[PDB]
Parts: sequence; C-alpha cells; structure tokens
Amino acid sequence: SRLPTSKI
Amino acid sequence: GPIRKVLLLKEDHEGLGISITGGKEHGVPILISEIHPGQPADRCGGLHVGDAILAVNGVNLRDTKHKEAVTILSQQRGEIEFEVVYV
Ligand SMILES: *C(=O)c1ccc(CCN)cc1
Repeated sequence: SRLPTSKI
Repeated sequence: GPIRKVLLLKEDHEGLGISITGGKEHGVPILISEIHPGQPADRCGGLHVGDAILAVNGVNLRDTKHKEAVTILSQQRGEIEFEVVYV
C-alpha cells in the first residue's frame, strides 16, 4: 500500500 | 520486453478502464495494476497488468509523477495510441 493507486 | 504500440478506442462517457500505480517519486514507472472487465482497455485487447506506460498519443509519461500521469491519461479521448512495455 506504500504506492498510490488511481482508477482512470 | 519489447516496446509495443497499442490502440485503444473509447467514447467520452467512460474511463480508460485501468488502474495505475507507481510514478517517478516512487522510482517506479507508471504501471498498469488493474484492467477492469468490459471497459476500453480490456476491450482493446493489447494492454496487460504489469505493462509500463511510456507515452500516450505521443505525450511522454516517462519519469512522470503519479498525479501528473493521471491528468495526462484522463485527458485523452477517442482513438488513443499507447506506447507500453512489459518488464
Ligand atoms: C472499473 O472500470 C470497473 C470495476 C468493476 C466492474 C465490475 C462491475 N460489477 C466493472 C468496471
């Protein structure tokens, strides 16, 4: 979870 | 792997249908972490989880920060050409 995730 | 060009078709009412992770501030390229079922990336057939997005419609995504990439990718419309590589 250290990295960001974006739904696009 | 090899650098690939992949065409995606979408209309203005929908998103790309991908989740992305990474970005320069994390020392990771912009990576596809999810392909959502039935949405444009899934439908186009040539984009895969684990692909790094190097450019979209000739707009560079190399060494972009996470949110920079979100703005660039979400601005693209219609017939969209991805430059991707699977590592
Ligand atoms: C996102 O594009 C997305 C998430 C979940 C689904 C399943 C719908 N039940 C479709 C598309």
